[PDB]
Parts: sequence; C-alpha cells; structure tokens
Amino acid sequence: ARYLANKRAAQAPERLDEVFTRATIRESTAKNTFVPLDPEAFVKAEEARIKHA
Amino acid sequence: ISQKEKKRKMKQDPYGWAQAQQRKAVNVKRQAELQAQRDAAWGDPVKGITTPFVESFDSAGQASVSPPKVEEPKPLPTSPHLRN
Amino acid sequence: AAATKVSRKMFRELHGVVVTSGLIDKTVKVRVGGQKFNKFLQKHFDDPKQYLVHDPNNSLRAGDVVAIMPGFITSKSKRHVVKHIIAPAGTPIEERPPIPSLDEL
Amino acid sequence: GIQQITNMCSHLQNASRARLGLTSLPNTKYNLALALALHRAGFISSITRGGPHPPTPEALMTYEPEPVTSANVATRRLWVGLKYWNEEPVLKELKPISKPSRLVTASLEQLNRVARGFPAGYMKGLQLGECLFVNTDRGVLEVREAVERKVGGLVLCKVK
Amino acid sequence: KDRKHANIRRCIETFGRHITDQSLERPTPPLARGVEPKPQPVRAGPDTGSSEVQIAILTSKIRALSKALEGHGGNRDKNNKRSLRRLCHKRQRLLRYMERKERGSGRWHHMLETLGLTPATWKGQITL
RNA sequence: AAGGUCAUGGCUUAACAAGCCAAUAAUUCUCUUAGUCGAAGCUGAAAAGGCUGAUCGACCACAUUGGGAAUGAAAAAAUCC
RNA sequence: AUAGAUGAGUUUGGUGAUGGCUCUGAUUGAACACU
Ligand SMILES: [Mg+2]
Ligand SMILES: [Mg+2]
Ligand SMILES: [Mg+2]
Ligand SMILES: [Mg+2]
Repeated sequence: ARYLANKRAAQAPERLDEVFTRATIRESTAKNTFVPLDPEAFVKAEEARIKHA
Repeated sequence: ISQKEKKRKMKQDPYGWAQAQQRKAVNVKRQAELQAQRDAAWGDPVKGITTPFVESFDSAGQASVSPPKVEEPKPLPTSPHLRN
Repeated sequence: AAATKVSRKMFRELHGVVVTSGLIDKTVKVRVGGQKFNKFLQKHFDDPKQYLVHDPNNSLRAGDVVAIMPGFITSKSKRHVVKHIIAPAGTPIEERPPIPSLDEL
Repeated sequence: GIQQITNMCSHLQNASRARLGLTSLPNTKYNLALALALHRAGFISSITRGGPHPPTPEALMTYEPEPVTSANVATRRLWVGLKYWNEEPVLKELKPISKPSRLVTASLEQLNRVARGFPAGYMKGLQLGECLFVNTDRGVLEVREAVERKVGGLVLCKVK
Repeated sequence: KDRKHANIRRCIETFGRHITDQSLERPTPPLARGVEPKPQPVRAGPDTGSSEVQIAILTSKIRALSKALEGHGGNRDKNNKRSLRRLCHKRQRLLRYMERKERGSGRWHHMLETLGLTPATWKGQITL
C-alpha cells in the first residue's frame, strides 16, 4: 500500500488550476535539447576547402 | 610480521629457512634482469631514443648524413623541396 | 545424484580498462569504477578498484576496455571473469582468440 | 555538471542586483531544467533559447528560434526575463546548497521537515518567501512539489 | 627561426593526419563493440592540430633548446631550465592523452618509432 | 596436472612462469597515554553533538611477577608444572 | 518529539571592530567548612 500510494503520486497529473494559469513556454525551448549533426555538414566542408585554398 | 617473529621463525627451523631464501634469491635475480632490461627500454625523459628523424632537425632536413663523432655518419631523412 | 554442478548464476557486469597483461598466464589486471560515501563530510569520493581477471584464451591486451563479472572463482586472488571486449586496443577483436561464453567455462 | 548550476545561481544574483531586464545563460539541459522551475515557480518572466544577442523585446514569446545543430550549438544561449516589483527584485537571492565539492541529497522525510520550516540534515527550514529546488528523477521540482510527489533527491539551491 | 618554421612544415608533412590516413595501413583506432564506420566531412585544410603534429613540434623545440643548454655556457642559462621543463611537461600531457585516445592505433606507433619517444617521456614524472 | 574438500581457496604437492601488494608509509620501529562499548551515567536547542567509561548489560584481559603444557565435547580454571 | 536555538562584566581620551578571560544554566560514585 505504501508503495502504490507513493508511485501513484509521483506519476499524477498536474492540477487544473496550475495548467490554466501558468504562462506558456514554447516547446521549441522547453523540449528541444537534442543537438543533431548539421545536415549541411558535408556541403559546408566542401565549400570551406575551396575558400581556404 | 614483527621482528620478534622473524628471528623466532628462523630459529625453529634453521635449514628450512635457508631453502626458502635460496628460492627467493632465484626470483630476486630473475627480477633484477627484467628490470635492467626494462630500464634500458625506459629511455631518457628528454631525449628518449634519438632517431635519424630527430637528428634531421638540426639541419631542417637539409643534411644527408649526420655529423661524425666514436659515432658514425648515418643517413638522415631529408626535405630538399623546402626553401627559405 | 552424486554430481555437484556449479551454481551457474549471473552476477553484475562492470566496465573497466585493462591495466597489465602478459605478465602472468590467463590473467590481467582490470581497473573498474566505484564510489565510497564519506559519512563525516557527507559526500562521495571516487573509489576505483583494480582486480585480477580471468582471461582463459589470453585474448586481452593492455589498454583494452572489457566487461567483467564477479563470482567466477578461479584462484586465490581471481574472482572476476571477462564477459566480452567493449573497445579493443592495438588490433581488432576478430584478430584475437575468441572469449568463451560463461556456459562453456 | 553541478558547477553550471552554481554559475547560473550567482549570475542571476548579479543580474538582479544590477536591475537588468534581460540576462543570458549557457544553453544546457541542466540550466534549462532549473530555469523552467524558476519560471514555473514565478521567479522569472520568460525563457527563450537564442543567439549571442537578445531577441526582440516586444515579440519575445512569438520569437522563432532557429533549430539547434552542431553548426550553431556553440553560440546558443538561454535568455531569461527578470522581474522587479515594488522597487525590489523578485529573484533577489539564489543560494546554492549542493556544490561541485559536495552533492547534498535529501530524503522524503527531510524535505517534509524542511517544508514546514524545521532544519533537517544540512538544509534549514524554509521561511516566508523562501523556496527550495530539488533535482529528482521526476525533474527539477520545488520542495513542496517534491513532497507532494513523495520523492527525494539532490538539493540545488534556496531561492529567497 | 628559419629552421624552426621549416621543421614545423616537416612535422605537418610527416605526421599530418591528412597524410597518414593514406600512408599507414591502420591509422585510425580499431572500432568498438557495435560501432560502425560512417563517412565524415573532409578537412578544409591541412592537419596542424592533431596530437601527433603537436608532439612532433614539441620534440623539435626540446632538441633545439636542450642542445643550447648543453652548448658552451649553457649551464649559465638558468631561466630556460624552466622552458625545457615546460616543453617536456606539455609533451607528456599530449602523449598521455593520445595513448588512451588512440588505443594502440598504427598512427600512434608511427609517431613513437619515428620520433623515438620512449615510455620515460610520458609514463611517470619528468623531474629536471 | 594431481590430491584434498559438502564446496571453495598453494589448503597440500610436483613441474614451469616472475609474479602479487604498495608507491600519497604498504611494512616496520621507538616514545607517551588508555581496559573497550551502549540514549549506561552527566550535559547541549541542535550537529555521524561533547565528556565519562561508577553502579546495570556486552566484550577483552588478569588472579604476586615471568616462562609453559596436559586433561577435556569445549580452557571457558582463583587448577596443574 | 513541531518549540528548540537568547545573554552579561571586562582593553580605549572616546567610537566601532577583533579577540581572550570571567559570570549567568545543568550536574558529580565528590571532598572540605559551618550545620
Ligand atoms: Mg566525482
Ligand atoms: Mg653573466
Ligand atoms: Mg592502565
Ligand atoms: Mg588612542
């Protein structure tokens, strides 16, 4: 019983009055932590070689 | 073990103690050879093992053979394409 | 009935680096991680431990990253066994003698 | 690591002491976790990932940040809007508790005691206005959000 | 100074990673478990910053300086006894990093055999 | 490799290898002091609090000092030499 | 166990600090003096 009660609370939904009152944070900033490789990493590297030469 | 147990131990069995040290002397001898062989490969912390390429620094790869002297003039790697 | 088979149990898996090799046969020193808690300062300190691991086929080289498992008693000081190589050192894995599975050992 | 959170705490103190309307922070998931909790607690006004220059002040929420890739990850920064009410900063003090030299962890019963203003462990009881942020497996939470979810974890800093 | 900057061109031409990728048989370190080789962008210029080049450049400076401290009146130069110690400790750190980073790659052995760098140069403590 | 073991371990033995632990004192030695511990006693608002180590319980040691063995299921004696 | 956290005298021509000392609280397998 002590385990179910504690596990239920840690995975409970936020309060409604907390949802309809808290300001908005764009998901582009609050969830985009992953940093992928530059898709143009190969094109840029080929242009940087020409400019450096 | 303490020093009292040392003398006491070797006093009980004088002969058995002697045999134990004869075998230890064999490994202490073999271990001294491997050290002298590893210290040689250790080298110098500044020079290590002077190679013909390191010797070519003195002339910037322009000399074909190292200076003599005892020593012997050995060929060195060169970079004749480099200018000033 | 009269056959006393080994336990054949699987213990935890630790990742570490091989510190020494070739000095003794079928044995290498592996450095693993750890952390001991100081109760007076109330903090953790790095507590790395170096064990002697069992290399049956002599397939490990110094500087190699391997995964070891305890509970495999082979000698007085050897209670760990190599599970598999994470990152080889010097030569590829396929160019070394294979590591037997725990079932084979 | 915890050193970045310690730099984020002392920097926000200096930005509020200087009465700056904006302030930048290094762009890391750890700093973003604490900033979201400060914003969720109402201590800061905004959070926006951007470049080395602050976005347009008026169009701050509708700002369109470019995707973060390896070609610009080195120049990204988190821009924080600071609050000042009644000629006083809303984020006056940010005192860290767990430091690089020692990570202080609290249990659920210690947080229950610190929430009502009673010392427990290396922490002290909370008074009127003070807040405490704990880094738990459920994210960076406020001590009263942690005891509600019944979890402990690493104590980050006490916000006066 | 003319030979100093001419030697720097020799180190970049000999140990330059842009040249050893094709000169050596197995320059890169052996792959790990599960890791597979993927193509990466080409270099926009010569390799002048790899640990091999830096360790080679430091070797040329250590010789030019250690050879001047051993010459006539070299013992009277007390200030540059720190410079030699500072060059050996800078090379010790790069050798100590490249040792674990390269995991015994053919590119690591080429540097040692060519420059004559023995374990004494990075293993323990350099006391001068 | 063999023996031993409920089993494990140079635990034991033969033959080989030169290792293993440590490098900031592992190891060893000298001097000074002390029986150890407990919400057992006293004390502080409190700290892995401080102090003590009476009466109580647990443990260690001793029986004028030093040097020893046997008996016995077991030394665990104010025994014995 | 959620009530539990306190001071005072004393350096200086004077002021603010620093820093000890002493007193205020509780106690003893206590001793001594007067009872
Ligand atoms: Mg650490
Ligand atoms: Mg002079
Ligand atoms: Mg005594
Ligand atoms: Mg005066």
